[PDB]
Amino acid sequence: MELIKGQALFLELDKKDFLSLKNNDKNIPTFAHPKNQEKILAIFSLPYKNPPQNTKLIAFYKDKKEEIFIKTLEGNYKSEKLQVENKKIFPPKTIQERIAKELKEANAIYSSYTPKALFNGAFNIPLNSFITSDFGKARTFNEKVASYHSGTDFRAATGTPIYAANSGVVKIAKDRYFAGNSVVIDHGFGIYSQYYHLSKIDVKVGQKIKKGELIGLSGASGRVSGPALHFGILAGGKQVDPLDFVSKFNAIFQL
Amino acid sequence: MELIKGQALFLELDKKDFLSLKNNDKNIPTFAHPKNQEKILAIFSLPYKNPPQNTKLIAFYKDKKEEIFIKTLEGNYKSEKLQVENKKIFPPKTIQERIAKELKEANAIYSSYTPKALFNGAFNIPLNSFITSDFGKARTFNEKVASYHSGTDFRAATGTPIYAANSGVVKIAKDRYFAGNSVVIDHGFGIYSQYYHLSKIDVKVGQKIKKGELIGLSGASGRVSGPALHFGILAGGKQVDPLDFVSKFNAIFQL
Ligand SMILES: CC(=O)N[C@@H](CCN(CC(=O)O)CC1CCCC1)C(=O)N[C@H](C)C(=O)NO
Ligand SMILES: [Zn+2]
Ligand SMILES: [Zn+2]
Repeated sequence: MELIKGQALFLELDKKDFLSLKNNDKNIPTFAHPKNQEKILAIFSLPYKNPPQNTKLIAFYKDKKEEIFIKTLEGNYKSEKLQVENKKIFPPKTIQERIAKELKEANAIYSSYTPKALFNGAFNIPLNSFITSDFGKARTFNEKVASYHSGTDFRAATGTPIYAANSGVVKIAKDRYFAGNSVVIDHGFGIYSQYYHLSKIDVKVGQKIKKGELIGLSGASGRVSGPALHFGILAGGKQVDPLDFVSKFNAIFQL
Repeated sequence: MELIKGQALFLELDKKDFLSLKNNDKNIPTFAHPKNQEKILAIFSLPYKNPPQNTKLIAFYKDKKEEIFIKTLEGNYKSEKLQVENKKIFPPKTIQERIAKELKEANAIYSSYTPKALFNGAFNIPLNSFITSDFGKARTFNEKVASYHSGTDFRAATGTPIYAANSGVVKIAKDRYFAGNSVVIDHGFGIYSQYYHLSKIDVKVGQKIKKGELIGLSGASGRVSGPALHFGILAGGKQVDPLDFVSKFNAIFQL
């Protein structure tokens, strides 16, 4: 198989006699196929930065091993150079401390795996406008990816209502240094939707949210150049192409 | 405060001048807050069956009492009314003796309270699969709750490796009537994890186990309808929603 970096892929495996699915030592979780009682699914994602050329995954059964080979692909992401870089411009300590705490908090959440579906059907798009900045916009240096765009931005004037893309549990609902007013929902199975740069948060941590419920209002808060809604999906442990993911997910799960 | 039956809640209290926290007559133990040195914690659990509508706790300090009110919610559990062709006759006499003796042994263990932490940070789920039968699915013969599912079952084919959810000391590691092959671990502070219906046990009573370590193999043993791993948590003296509890626990104790 093949896969563009920063994308997720839904793997299908036989349910019967299945023990585990592994990428080296790291285990990869499995969930039931919705339309086929004899199958299970697993999500595999390639990081945007520094992917391997190739992945070999092993599905272990009672009676056999099934190898799965996945070649990384570069894709057609847009990319610009940078002309200066090295141990430069950090913030004040209590601000580094803020940056550090929030990273830790976020990583704890994205590491967590809720082993049931908190979603309800297909993902919807969080609002009905148009993309102004695509997933995977890179910035490069030493021919390496210095940074990339880890979600997709939708055009939004300040104050535009923003609806949960699917059902779930709110894990984050506060102001953060980079993302600004942030909401993050757990949908189950390590799948997380992200809504950043809001002007107003209308949910709180722990709250169960349904698909199409209002989570807040768009803004320009946090590290961003203007008002816009930033939409992200983390799955299989990584940030991946949100519209690509949604499209893959809904292929399997649409009710 | 509000709490759903069959859930645990972490109460935070001022450390200094604290003498005692009580629910009527019974004392509720307390342990240190892991981050904030000025605070202590307690765990309060409502039973699933026959909770009171309301609970009032007093925290006694040197110079004041402090009331904590907790109102029981019914929550949203699944529930199938029970046909009664006759809720009448029992199983044999040395078998009833088996049942009674094992119940007596388990209560001894669950009544204990080890006053220090045996865990090591956050809990993991004991394996990377999906839920096939949730906690709190009840069977309601007429108007009372006859029985309910006291843990959560994960899809597992017979032979699936099962890992300790946190570090601890093994208290039970043997075949019991209803649970089948059973491992139960003391994590400290009266928190116990449960692993039932196993096909093979790989630990001994009294053994020190580390989080992520192999405890045994999944199975179909005991009172269960097919292969599966059943995962439970006891805390505050009652069986509580184990994914909810894990999530609450990790929020405080994650390293
Ligand atoms: C990668 C990512 O998801 N970036 C986000 C927030 C940052 N944070 C992620 C999280 O905490 O979930 C991680 C930080 C990395 C180093 C320290 C913490 C963001 O605001 N992206 C750009 C600017 C944007 O949104 N353009 O529109
Ligand atoms: Zn963006
Ligand atoms: Zn069970």
